[PDB]
Amino acid sequence: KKKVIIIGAGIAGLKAASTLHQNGIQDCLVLEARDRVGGRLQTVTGYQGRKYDIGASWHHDTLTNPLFLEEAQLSLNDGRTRFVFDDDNFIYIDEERGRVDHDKELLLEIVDNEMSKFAELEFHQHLGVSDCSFFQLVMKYLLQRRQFLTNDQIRYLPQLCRYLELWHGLDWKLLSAKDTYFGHQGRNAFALNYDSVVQRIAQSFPQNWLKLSCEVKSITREPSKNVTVNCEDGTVYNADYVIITVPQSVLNLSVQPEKNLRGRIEFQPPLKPVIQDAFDKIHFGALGKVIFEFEECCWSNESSKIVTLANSTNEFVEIVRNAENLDELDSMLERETSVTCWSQPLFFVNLSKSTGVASFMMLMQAPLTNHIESIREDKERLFSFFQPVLNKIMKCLDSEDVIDGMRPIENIANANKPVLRNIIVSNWTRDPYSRGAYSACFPGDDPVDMVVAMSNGQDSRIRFAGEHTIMDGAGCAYGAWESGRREATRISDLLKLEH
Amino acid sequence: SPAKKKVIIIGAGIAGLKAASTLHQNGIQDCLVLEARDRVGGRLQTVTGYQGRKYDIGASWHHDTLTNPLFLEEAQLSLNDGRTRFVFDDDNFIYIDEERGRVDHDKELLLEIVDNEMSKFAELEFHQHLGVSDCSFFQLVMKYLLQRRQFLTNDQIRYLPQLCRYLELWHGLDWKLLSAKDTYFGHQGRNAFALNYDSVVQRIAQSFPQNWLKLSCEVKSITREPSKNVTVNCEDGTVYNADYVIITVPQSVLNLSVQPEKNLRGRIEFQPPLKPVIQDAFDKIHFGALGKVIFEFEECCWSNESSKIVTLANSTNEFVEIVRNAENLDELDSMLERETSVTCWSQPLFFVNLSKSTGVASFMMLMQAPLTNHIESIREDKERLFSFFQPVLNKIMKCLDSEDVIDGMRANKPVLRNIIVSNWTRDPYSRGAYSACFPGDDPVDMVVAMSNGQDSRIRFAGEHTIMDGAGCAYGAWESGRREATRISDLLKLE
Ligand SMILES: Cc1cc2nc3c(=O)[nH]c(=O)nc-3n(C[C@H](O)[C@H](O)[C@H](O)COP(=O)(O)OP(=O)(O)OC[C@H]3O[C@@H](n4cnc5c(N)ncnc54)[C@H](O)[C@@H]3O)c2cc1C
Ligand SMILES: Cc1cc2nc3c(=O)[nH]c(=O)nc-3n(C[C@H](O)[C@H](O)[C@H](O)COP(=O)(O)OP(=O)(O)OC[C@H]3O[C@@H](n4cnc5c(N)ncnc54)[C@H](O)[C@@H]3O)c2cc1C
Repeated sequence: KKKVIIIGAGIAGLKAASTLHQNGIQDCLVLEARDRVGGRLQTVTGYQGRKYDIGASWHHDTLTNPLFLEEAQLSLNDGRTRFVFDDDNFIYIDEERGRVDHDKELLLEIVDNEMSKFAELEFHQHLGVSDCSFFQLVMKYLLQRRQFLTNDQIRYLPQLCRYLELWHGLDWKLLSAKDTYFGHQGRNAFALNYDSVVQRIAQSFPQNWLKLSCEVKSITREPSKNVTVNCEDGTVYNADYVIITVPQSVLNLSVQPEKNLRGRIEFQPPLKPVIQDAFDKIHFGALGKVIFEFEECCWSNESSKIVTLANSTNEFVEIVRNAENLDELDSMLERETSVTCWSQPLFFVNLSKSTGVASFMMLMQAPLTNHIESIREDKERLFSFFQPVLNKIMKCLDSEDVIDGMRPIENIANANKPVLRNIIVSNWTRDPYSRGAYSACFPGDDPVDMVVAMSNGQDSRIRFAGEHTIMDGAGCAYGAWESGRREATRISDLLKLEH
Repeated sequence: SPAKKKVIIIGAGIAGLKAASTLHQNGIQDCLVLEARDRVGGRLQTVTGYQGRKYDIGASWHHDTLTNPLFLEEAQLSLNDGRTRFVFDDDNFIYIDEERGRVDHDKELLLEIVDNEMSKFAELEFHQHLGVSDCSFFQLVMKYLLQRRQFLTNDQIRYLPQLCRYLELWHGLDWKLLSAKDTYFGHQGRNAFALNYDSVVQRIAQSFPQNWLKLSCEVKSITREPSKNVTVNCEDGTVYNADYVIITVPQSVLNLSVQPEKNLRGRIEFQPPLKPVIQDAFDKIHFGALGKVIFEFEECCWSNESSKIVTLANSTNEFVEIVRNAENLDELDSMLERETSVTCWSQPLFFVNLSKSTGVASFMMLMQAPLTNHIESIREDKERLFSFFQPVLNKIMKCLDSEDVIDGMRANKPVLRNIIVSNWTRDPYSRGAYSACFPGDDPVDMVVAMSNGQDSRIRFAGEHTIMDGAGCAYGAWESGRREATRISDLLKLE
């Protein structure tokens, strides 16, 4: 009945669909478990109708990002604003000291930069002589260059350098040192509606292809030459080619016990060892977001990029200055509970400077993400948890402590203080169809394995797409976008030529 | 007749000095170090100015401190003796335009950010891609502005190209004379300003026999007697015989050997003449002209926010318009040809505010070719030099919170006392600053031909003879250790 069956309506699947149609292919489906398309691309609506991407937000690597370039071309022709370049000079804030960025005496940006070259040198042409954690790597550096670092640099640099946790959605003790640093192919463009991208692509093929709320439970590959696919409601579709775009975290269920897990797909035959071993190669991080909606901007718009540093100690400096080796240090750190807003770095996007909106989009990482998404409906607790970083920010930005206005209550002498009107939090680590943000690396991981395993397919019939099945743009919206065109063309020409 | 020697080293720069040090280290004797100037150090020279203030008029920094074998050694000493030999002086750059004043870390221009994107663009352009032609740095920037114009503001298109040019002060070349392929190179970590590089020179010089050193002897020729012997002739008539010789004269001096006329100061006559691999290599690598000008002030009466300051060369909104309307690089080159004298604003200038990094109320300024040649040529006319750098000097004071500079070369106003100027381009045993690439140059040819010697006995060392640390003091050093080690080993097999 069906030529190709695309599982998942994220951008990978939506692209694969747009293409198949672009190549005259007919009778193809798109089975999406959620009741909406977009997958990890979702724009929501808050106070006074403001819109925010709770999922993906940027076009990364604008110098090579092909999806972005398509968008740029569209904007050249119709003048419609689709994105904005929000790269800015980062403001770094420490609870006690305050702003530690562009410091005439701390010069953290320079050492961080060195820190970066050091890491490159440690793994350059070595085959990864034992991979450690970003945390360990940072320690090695501090030890090896202390003779050339002041006290304040040994104390703060490691905290500032953790902003990289918000790029992987992983804390520095869980993240791989070998993958921490990666290529940044040019500036980033804040998408002004990734939902426009999702919207455009979904409307580039027969709407009657989309089947929302279709949980796919099992995929069968009868050597006969067809592929049996059964959604959850008991329906069944027969197809020649199948493009599975579910997320790595989800797919990683097909290789475990308990087939009653939400989303899990039963494969018949079972995924060859290559694929199943790929999963031991690690994956899935947990980048999260909290949107803070204020009545109006009443703070300085010096920068659109603000990062709060996790608390540090002079007791740390002393331990670096006295350790005699990695072992004595790796141990002398036996020094030392209660997670607070100052227990990890937090990345704040000041939307006022960049998009004229009085809100802040904050990014968070594991293990914090899952705990905060857990209390997403408890506005009061969320406000109490972040109130201190928020006020520290407002202070540093020539403003005042935040007033809680989420409950409809109007006052007048508060037109000079920032009034918080609402909080929106993501829910990716708890949504069964995502179970996390995107692929990431634990010390010892190796992405190539999975990319190859995935791009080589289960066979000539069962293929794969998604931010986890490609090398360029891995984990990014465009990476997923291209992986969708890939499998799509590999099946397309393989049909036009047929007959 | 000619005194016998095991090894003869030509040149007492850091290369020859280290090569000799290594030799005396591996127990070799009857060696000689022939140097044309009345001093050792070569391109490393510390001079004296107002009040006894000292400055390096040649090399100043230890580059790539994460892997600099020379630096590491220096830092090891300071770990014991506890004395200060250097100071990490990297800092956030302050960029100054004539009209607009400071343009660094500006929330609207974000120049440093687009600058970062441009180098990435350059990396994506040549890295991994074979066959791509070379072109000039200037051409590379124009191409970038062309391809990314839809994503840049008018002021970025205007100021970025001028901000990118600080790289001219890393090569000693104007962006039109500089090879795009060689413009960007890795920096293995922070830089360390040596507080007197002469202390490095001295320490190495004193690590071997004094009698080994012969200053003021200008070597004029080297000959290979096809039978384990090399003849060297100082101009003072003396003649020496050696088993080995390590030639360390600058690439620019050595270049004089492949041309007819033996009466040029520094030129060495080779018999047999240098092999064609060596000769032909001079066509694929050239020489840069980085220069220095020291501005000594009475006292420091200016802001010490940073020790790094770069004055941008003038730009015009007309340029932005041309970039906006150009159809391609072809039309842009055409429109750009929109045609008077050279001023302190005709090219970027790089100033080191020594006040902040050393406490000394002076400015160390770097310049590039062609400006360096014109400035060093009139380096004796102190009045003309002040009139030249006055507008720019003032502007700095303004941006740094102070008044115009006062000429005091004979309360809250900065008073200029002395102006020192480098002389590397006019010096016969220098003839320029250091190895550099014009578009098309393949530096590997020279490095290969050099480290493989003229033959088993005629060897070469110097900053232009090695890959890692090429053009650097520590590379010259390593090349010195290289040649000496090889020889020791050979002289060890008796
Ligand atoms: C907080 C956060 C921020 C991010 N920010 C950025 C950014 O700034 N820039 C960037 O480039 N990328 C960003 N990303 C990553 C980007 O969102 C993803 O790479 C991309 O959306 C993945 O697309 P996909 O099509 O592969 O998968 P989705 O993850 O799009 O998966 C496709 C669909 O599969 C469906 N599905 C799953 N299981 C089943 C099943 N059993 N049956 C049927 N359907 C099923 C899902 O419900 C989903 O809709 C971010 C991600 C997160 C979580
Ligand atoms: C203005 C300027 C700034 C610089 N700044 C830096 C910096 O910040 N950091 C850095 O790492 N590098 C810097 N350099 C480069 C550094 O100075 C050189 O890499 C290094 O000093 C070259 O050493 P060398 O031993 O090869 O040659 P020298 O240049 O050491 O040459 C060797 C010797 O040969 C002698 N000689 C020449 N001809 C004859 C002859 N016929 N007979 C006898 N002797 C002869 C010369 O007098 C000279 O002393 C700078 C150079 C210049 C010009």
